[PDB]
Amino acid sequence: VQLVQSGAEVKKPGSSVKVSCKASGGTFSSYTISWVRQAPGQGLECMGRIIPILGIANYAQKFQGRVTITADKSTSIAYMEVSSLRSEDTAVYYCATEVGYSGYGSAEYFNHWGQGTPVTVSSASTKGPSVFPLAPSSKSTSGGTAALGCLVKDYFPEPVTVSWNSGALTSGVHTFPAVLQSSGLYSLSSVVTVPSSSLGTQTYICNVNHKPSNTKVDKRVEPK
Amino acid sequence: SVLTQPPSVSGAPGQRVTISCTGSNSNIGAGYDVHWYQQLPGTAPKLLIYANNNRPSGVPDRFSGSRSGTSASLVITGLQADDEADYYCQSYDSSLTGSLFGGGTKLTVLGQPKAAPSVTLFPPSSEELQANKATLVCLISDFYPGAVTVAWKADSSPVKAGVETTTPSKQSNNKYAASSYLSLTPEQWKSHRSYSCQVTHEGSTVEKTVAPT
Amino acid sequence: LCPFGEVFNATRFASVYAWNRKRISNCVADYSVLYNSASFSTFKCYGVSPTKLNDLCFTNVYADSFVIRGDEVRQIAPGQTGKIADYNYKLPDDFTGCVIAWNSNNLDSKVGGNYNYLYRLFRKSNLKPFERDISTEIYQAGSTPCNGVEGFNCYFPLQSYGFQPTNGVGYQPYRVVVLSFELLHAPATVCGP
Repeated sequence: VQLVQSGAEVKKPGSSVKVSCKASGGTFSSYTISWVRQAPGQGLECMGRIIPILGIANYAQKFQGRVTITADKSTSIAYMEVSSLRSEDTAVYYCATEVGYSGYGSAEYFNHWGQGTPVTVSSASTKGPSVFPLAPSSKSTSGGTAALGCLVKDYFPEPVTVSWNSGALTSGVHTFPAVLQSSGLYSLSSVVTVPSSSLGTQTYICNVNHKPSNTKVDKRVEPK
Repeated sequence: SVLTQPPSVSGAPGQRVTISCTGSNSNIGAGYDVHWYQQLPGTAPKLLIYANNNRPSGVPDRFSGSRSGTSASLVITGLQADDEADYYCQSYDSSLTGSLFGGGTKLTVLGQPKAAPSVTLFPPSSEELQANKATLVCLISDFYPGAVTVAWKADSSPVKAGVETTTPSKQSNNKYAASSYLSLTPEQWKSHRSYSCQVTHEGSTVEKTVAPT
Repeated sequence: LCPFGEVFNATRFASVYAWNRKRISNCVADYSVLYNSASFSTFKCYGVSPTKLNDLCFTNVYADSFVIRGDEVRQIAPGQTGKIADYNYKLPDDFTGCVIAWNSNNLDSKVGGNYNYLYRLFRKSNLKPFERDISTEIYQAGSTPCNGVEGFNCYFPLQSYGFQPTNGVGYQPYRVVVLSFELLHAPATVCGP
């Protein structure tokens, strides 16, 4: 998309985080830089602005000392930082270029938006997933078609991936979005739909990679 | 003050659709213009309309804007399925001394094949029970519309604690998928003779049941 | 009851190049409580009776607030020229309304400077009455290409006021409010006491 921000970020309560923004479709030229925040399932809120050429920063009242935005015209990059992170400040933070015009009711509009960098604040230290097999009950699923899967459990942070049989198995493979638990750890399930005749013959292994925890797990799913 | 938007509006393919953006005298009440953005789920917002009656090259011809007093309207004449998204309006507020957004509106194009859910239930594996943990898994897929309710029952009795369900999210085929997890202790799993997951969707209610045996 | 005080006793004011306007309708504007303060050094009205200020009905009443230097308040009047009047805020020759200003050095000035307040220094044409220009585009002076980057004859249209407690009253910050009255063919939303 239109400006390139940093990668995802996961932080503990009380930490501070700094994010970056670079330009696509432009060269930061005469564009004011804004920061807008989208809480989970919530509307957009603009917290800050930076004038690259003049190096003058204006922040919204809901902004406190906590948010501080700077920008280098030479480097072509723009930055923002937050301190004293808490549960509240979990969102996709956007950097966007403001545009102005001359007119009677002039109001700035954002023509270019970054990719979004989602910052998550949790007390959950990184943990590996527990992958248990979901044995197929050939008679309790479709006639002649079985449903077997894997249960990734208790993993933080969220990035995780599941491929069946080293990626050779794709049909019937439907992975489900992980859920967030009262503990703060994630858990998902990936099931596949296969013929019952191949249950005793074909071998089935889900391949899970939890890149944050650097954990790879292979588990065979055999019938009971 | 703030800008107010319909939380949700539904439209049929080909119909006109009118999304509102009303503000007090602090923002839209003065000359301050309104600006509209289209934002697909998971994508960064993109400018849709600036100055209300102007759209950047790349915004199709059916999007328009109008103003009359302290209100503002985004119109989609020939509604298409490519319009399912969030829509926010943006203007300036004098009391805020800054730009201001609206609540947003989700536009659901009501032109899709209604589909019944595919519920699949899994009992706690024997490997997990050794970990002093028991988890039931209720997979729901290929159901439209996306709104669904999940009720668990042990021995036909309603559940109370320990239930967590995900939010229906569209799949690759434009239908929706959701997951429900009943976390139990090993003693509770084997104590009850049958645990059941029940999923109601547009009157149709589907049930699956597992047993410790 | 008309809430005029909120714009006068506001925490933060806008920049002159991007002034803030607030409509004030459906209220009863008792201007007698506005003359209370002696703090408004420059209070001038244009086109209104001296006594009927509180005894008049107006369809609409707008407010326009911003911050400029003390010597530029003379430019907040019909038929004026200069950097503020041609490039930032222009009243019409037939203006109907008052103009209030007051010293805010005690608030809008920082040890070292408060450069957050800006003014437009370059513009090709003059601003039409009540037209706002917030274009942060490089100003081309003559025929030198800018490529969206500063250079010869290519300058950023905005510039910053350097407000410091140590500056002279002519260069100190002043907070301006331009109450502009409107009489339209419609029931008056704003009527005085």
